[PDB]
Amino acid sequence: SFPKYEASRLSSLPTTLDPAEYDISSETRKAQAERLAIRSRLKREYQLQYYDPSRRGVIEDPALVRWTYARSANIYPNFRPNTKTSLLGALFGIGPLVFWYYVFKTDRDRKEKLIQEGKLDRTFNISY
Amino acid sequence: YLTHQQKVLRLYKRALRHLESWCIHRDKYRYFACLLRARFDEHKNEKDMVKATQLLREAEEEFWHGQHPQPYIFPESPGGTSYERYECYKVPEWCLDDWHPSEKAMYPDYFAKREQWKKLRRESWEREVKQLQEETPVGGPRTEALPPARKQGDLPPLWWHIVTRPRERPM
Amino acid sequence: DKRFLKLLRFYILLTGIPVAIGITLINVFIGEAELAEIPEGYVPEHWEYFKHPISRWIARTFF
Amino acid sequence: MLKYIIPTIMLMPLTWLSKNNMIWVNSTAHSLLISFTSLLLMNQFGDNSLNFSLLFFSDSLSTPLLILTMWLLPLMLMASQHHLSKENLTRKKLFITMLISLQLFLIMTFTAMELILFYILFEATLVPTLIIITRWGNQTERLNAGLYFLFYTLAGSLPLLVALIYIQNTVGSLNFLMLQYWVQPVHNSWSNVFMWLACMMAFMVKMPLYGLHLWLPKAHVEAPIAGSMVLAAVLLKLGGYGMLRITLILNPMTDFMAYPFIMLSLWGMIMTSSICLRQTDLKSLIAYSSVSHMALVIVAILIQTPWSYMGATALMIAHGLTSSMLFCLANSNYERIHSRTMILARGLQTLLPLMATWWLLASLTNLALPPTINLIGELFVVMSTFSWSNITIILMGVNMVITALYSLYMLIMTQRGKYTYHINNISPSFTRENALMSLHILPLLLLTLNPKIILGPLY
Amino acid sequence: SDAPPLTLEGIKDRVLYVLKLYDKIDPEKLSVNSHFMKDLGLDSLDQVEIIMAMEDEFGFEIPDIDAEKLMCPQEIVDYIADKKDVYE
Amino acid sequence: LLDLIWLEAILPKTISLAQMKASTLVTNQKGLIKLYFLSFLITILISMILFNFHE
Amino acid sequence: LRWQEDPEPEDENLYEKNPDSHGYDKDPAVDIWNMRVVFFFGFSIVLVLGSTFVAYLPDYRMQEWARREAERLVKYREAHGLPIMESNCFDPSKIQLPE
Amino acid sequence: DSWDKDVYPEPPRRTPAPSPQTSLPNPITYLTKAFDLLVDRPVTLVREFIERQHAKNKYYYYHREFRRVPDITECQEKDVLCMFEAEMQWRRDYKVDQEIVNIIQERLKACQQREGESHRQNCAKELEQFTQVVKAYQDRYHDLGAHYSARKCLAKQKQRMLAERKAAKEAAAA
Amino acid sequence: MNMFSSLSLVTLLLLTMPIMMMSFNTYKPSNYPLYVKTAISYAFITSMIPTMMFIH
Ligand SMILES: [Zn+2]
Repeated sequence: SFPKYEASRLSSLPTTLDPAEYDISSETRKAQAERLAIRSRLKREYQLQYYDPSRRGVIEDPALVRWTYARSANIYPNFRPNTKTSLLGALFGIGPLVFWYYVFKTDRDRKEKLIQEGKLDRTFNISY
Repeated sequence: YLTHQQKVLRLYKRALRHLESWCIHRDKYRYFACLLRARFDEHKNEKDMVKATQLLREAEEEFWHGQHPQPYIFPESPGGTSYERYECYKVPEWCLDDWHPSEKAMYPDYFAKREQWKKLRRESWEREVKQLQEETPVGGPRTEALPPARKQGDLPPLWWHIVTRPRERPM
Repeated sequence: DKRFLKLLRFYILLTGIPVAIGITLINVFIGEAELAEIPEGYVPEHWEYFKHPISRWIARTFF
Repeated sequence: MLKYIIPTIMLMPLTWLSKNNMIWVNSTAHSLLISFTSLLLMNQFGDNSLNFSLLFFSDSLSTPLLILTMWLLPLMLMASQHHLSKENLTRKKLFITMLISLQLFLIMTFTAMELILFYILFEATLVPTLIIITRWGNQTERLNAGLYFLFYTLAGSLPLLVALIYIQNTVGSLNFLMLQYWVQPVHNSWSNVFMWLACMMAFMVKMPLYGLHLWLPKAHVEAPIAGSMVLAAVLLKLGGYGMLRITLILNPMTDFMAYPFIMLSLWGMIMTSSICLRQTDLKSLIAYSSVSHMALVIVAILIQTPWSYMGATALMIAHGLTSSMLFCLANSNYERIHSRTMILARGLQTLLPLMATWWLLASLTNLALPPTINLIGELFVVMSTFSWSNITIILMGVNMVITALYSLYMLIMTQRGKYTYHINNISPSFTRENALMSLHILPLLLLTLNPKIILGPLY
Repeated sequence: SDAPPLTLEGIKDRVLYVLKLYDKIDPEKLSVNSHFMKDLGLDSLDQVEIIMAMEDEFGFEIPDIDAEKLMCPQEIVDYIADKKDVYE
Repeated sequence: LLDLIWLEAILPKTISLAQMKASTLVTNQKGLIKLYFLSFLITILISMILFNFHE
Repeated sequence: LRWQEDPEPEDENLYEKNPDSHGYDKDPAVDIWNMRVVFFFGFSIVLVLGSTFVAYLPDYRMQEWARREAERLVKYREAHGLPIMESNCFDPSKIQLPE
Repeated sequence: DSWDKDVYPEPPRRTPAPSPQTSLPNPITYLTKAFDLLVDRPVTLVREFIERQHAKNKYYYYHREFRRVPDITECQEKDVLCMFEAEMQWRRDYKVDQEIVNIIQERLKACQQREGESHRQNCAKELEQFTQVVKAYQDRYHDLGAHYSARKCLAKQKQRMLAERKAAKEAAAA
Repeated sequence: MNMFSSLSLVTLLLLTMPIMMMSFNTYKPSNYPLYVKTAISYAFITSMIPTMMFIH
């Protein structure tokens, strides 16, 4: 009758078809009410500076600073040379270089061999 | 979150809006608009909450299967053809502080009255901060709803950026 | 922004117009040179192998 | 070259002996006269180069680099006036002295006829550059950036010193004119393999080459505005100038030693261009775009074709004015919002109308919109690399697609959209900033009318 | 955009004009403050249809967060005035 | 993976790390005269037994 | 506190004290003279006159000469029936092959 | 008049005469007259005024000539003075030959446009002269590299002469 | 040809005239939309003269 919805990483599950929404218990209520507390608490701190009439500048957001830091300066100190990184670091770093080498080496060797034999057409080739 | 009442009303508005897209014509929409309303009446006053949530759960799946692939959307609503079209003309009020004095000479009445609003905001700021510190619990706000002005001569807390916002057709 | 564009326009034309007027006059009342065979026994200077007057002046004075 | 060396030196007495409130005016006014007189180097001849004396000579390759080098000193002094406003008087004059010294070592490097003289000056540029990055940077990472910029250059430079001295003992001279007539074919042996690496690794660390480029995202990002301009505009082109000169005495070994470096450069364009699509810092995005552009220069130089050498020279000049322009534009935002994150200030076209026109023009030249000299240089390389191998068109083509993506992603993210509500200190653009950008784009667009003066000796 | 500007009186007239055309509302007792639930014997489902007729009247959607919070024609008039910059 | 991890870990970091380790060994010295001079004796013997510097 | 340090100095707005500021300096007298040197030498001298000088370079790298010379040779070559261009750049009467 | 015809040949023109077969006036005929009076004539008056000024202050410029010097084949190894002049002469001849390939290419491009749809057969002579000059240019200047010089060009010529000389031995083998 | 060549280029140069006048501001605003329309309108008639010569 109604085919089941099968989500994906590029098509999220609709909220109206999400079973977790209908099963409303006390524990979720406190959780959902607790999340609104942090969100409401954060809003007031931002609003007491946004509406300040003597403030002229940029309201520094620690959430934004943590995002940039986690993306640039926090990578290496939290990296370990394990099997997953060593293999990924090899076929993404050295793999393509080796693949392209033989693709150009094979093509240039073939072209060079023809030119020596004189059977490669270069009749009007005077620009290189 | 949304109670069981809200989750049913919202499903009701969506169904008619998507039903309207399929029918197109006004007379044919009214026909199925009434039949759709009837299905929501025969279960209007169900007593068992479990059955009530069962009906809602089994109605959403029917709605998803029958939704129009390309529903009608208002021009200025999210996803519409005119959404955010005029955000490029909405300039904030603080940009006028940096106008050259020569430019302000062309609008003396406007900038003679703009200064009054600035003075009003500056004088009423300190009270607004007090009105929130005393009226807020020990830990912190548990909701985003602000309190009104509880006294005469005091403006509601946090009014500047909700009152002086750019017009929906700035130019 | 308007003020800057006025200054950019003013200073470019401050010396741009004389150059345009000056170049126009040189091409009308002096003109280019005529290609001719070198007279026998005459050694041209290094700035006589160029057509336009300004090119000749550049070679003679600086180069 | 004494008519340019000596006036540059006199900029030091001028700065120190001037009034306290006129150091920026006297330095900027006289640095523009030295630039004006630098056009006399354009007296080039089709057959022979200019050979002033036993020490200094100028040809069609070094001439455009000299003109660009002497044109940045005024621009660097304009860009540094603001962030050094509340600075001690003496330290401002020491800052100007470092820039003047850097120019002096640069106009003697591009004209040094003897290679060892080129090496001493090629290395002398580290000192003032290191001091500028480390003393007048703004972040904590400026100290760690100087060490990378110092030891990457020295790691490959010292092997070059040994190789040059070996050549003089064998050949008998390092004068570049002599090496045009006494050069001999390089016999293929394990000994000559390492002389090729030593003679070329110093210059490929400064381009930079992909893999050895880790020093650039630090130095360019962490330097002051003046440091970034010269770092990306004239100092990345020492590697290009050196290779164009040292490759004379490395034939025919370059025909098979160039493979590992061509693959790194060809595949490095795509890696570095892709990195730009996911950069949170605006100044880091511009730095990674230099690595991608300088990889085409490396490929053009190593394949040794007349078209590639013409293309490489144009690309170096074009990238000098475009990268410098982008650094200035990003700094203009930095001096207002005091941050480098690209997503902090958005929708700046509704607040700074005329500053969004410079962003558009800078981006269009970056993505090689014809007939800008960026496209002329990048086009000549693709034509030559096609004859080298038809398959390189795939890699060059994909890099063009990605280049337009991040060039416009930078434009859309910062200029278009909705402005950040809480940022209310975005004041109108100053005449200094508007003139600073206008002295970048206008020369860059005027050279399209007469491109032959930036096309190098092979023209 | 060349369209006539709205007015508080104009908005009020059109808001009531639609209600006068709703069968379950008797025009005799229809007033600018007639509560839909407590003064006209209407349920929420009918109140949803009222909003669906106001937005199709002025051609702009009212979010369900605010649609289910207006319980009087005067409130609807105020809501449109706020969202269209109507002041006099 | 490449620009921030491996390209750093195959040249700058590993070379830098080795020099730090080599510095601790050379400098971590107890300061005792008895043990410095005992090292001179080992150098003199090795110079004669292994490397034959005395001929 | 961990030490005695000055508070962060709020960024000074150059337009508050001088709405006619060009952005070069705080002193109105110095600021105006800084804009004139940059705009005069930068634009009125280096660019406008530099472009004119470059436009009239004396036959940069003898490209107009080469075209003019090639016209003379082609006229001579076809008039006397000789090949327009030879495939040997050097006269073989002065070359000695290895064996 | 402004260019020698021999180097830049131009076949004689053949303009068909008008043969009207209609009563309606030809708009082009009126525009041709209206253009001559309003555009061509006022332009000529200005040009005559300017050309009169030139004749008052006439002066000449000459075409530089380079006398021949010994080529690279006559220079002792590692003799910079003799190699230098031999090298400069080679570079001047390289430029001249580049312009020759341009002159012949311009002929072939002018012929194709001039001959319209019959270019396939009427430009045979222009094409052949282009196929020969290109072959000559390719032999003496192709594959030298970015660092081309007289020594490498000579090295290329001698290698080819060896192949040509070796072709005779295996050609006159019967 | 004296006319076919001239009128063929004037069509292209005419379209560039409003661009040049809007850089050095040797014009007046509030009429620019009507200025661009006229240039296109006049560029259409000038381009038919070459076209008629082709049809003939
Ligand atoms: Zn700042």
